[PDB]
Amino acid sequence: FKNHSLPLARIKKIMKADEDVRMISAEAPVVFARACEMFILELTLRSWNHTEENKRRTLQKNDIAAAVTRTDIFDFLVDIVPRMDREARVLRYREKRKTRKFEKTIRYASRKAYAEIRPRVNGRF
Amino acid sequence: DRFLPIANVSRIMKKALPANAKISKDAKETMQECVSEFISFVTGEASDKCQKEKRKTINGDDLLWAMTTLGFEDYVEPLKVYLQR
DNA sequence: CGACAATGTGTGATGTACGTAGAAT
DNA sequence: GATTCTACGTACATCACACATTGTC
Repeated sequence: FKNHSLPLARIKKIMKADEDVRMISAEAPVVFARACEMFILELTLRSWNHTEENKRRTLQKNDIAAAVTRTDIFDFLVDIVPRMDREARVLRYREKRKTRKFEKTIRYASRKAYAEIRPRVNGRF
Repeated sequence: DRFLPIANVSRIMKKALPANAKISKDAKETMQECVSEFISFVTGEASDKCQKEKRKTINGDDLLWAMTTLGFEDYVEPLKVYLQR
């Protein structure tokens, strides 16, 4: 029912790469789980149309590249595949892509101190 | 650690494809990179809205407003249903 | 407005589900 | 080159609870 497909902790890590992110609700990873799933589904089908257009039974990277270049909703991907406001936001996204921190960063060191102090059984609180 | 796990992504791709179909490994890698970049895309937009609305906690409605702003409209409504917990 | 109250989320350690890495088909 | 299969070996999920967060007053 709510034992999810992909890991939520990984979605949180990917989110925390943005420095403009302080607190993440529990709703957000669960939403992104199915959001990413539906994204995979749409993109895979859009690429499979091109694979069928080449009479092939295997999905290769060039199929996904063609699917990316055909539709504008995936314009943000053009920089990652071998090939009036929303576009400016896409370039803002590109600039933010360079500034990603995957290092363990503490934001509320008070919570950290309490966690160093809290009583833990088997590592759990 | 910079992308989503590949086994789950590939299984999701398989769920979209017939049993006779096959998936290149390069395609799997490209797909996982694409989904992680989509996550960071939507997260940046949600953070933009939350800064503009003087909020510090990121909620589901923020994510959906971002996704709507980003053109993934047809995603939103079933995700609205998924929200109910 | 900016304070009240109530709702809610960051933070580490660890067992153990689960993804990963190779050969073989 | 791409799938199955088995056994490792990693990183996910889980916990309680002091105060950050929210929107409402």
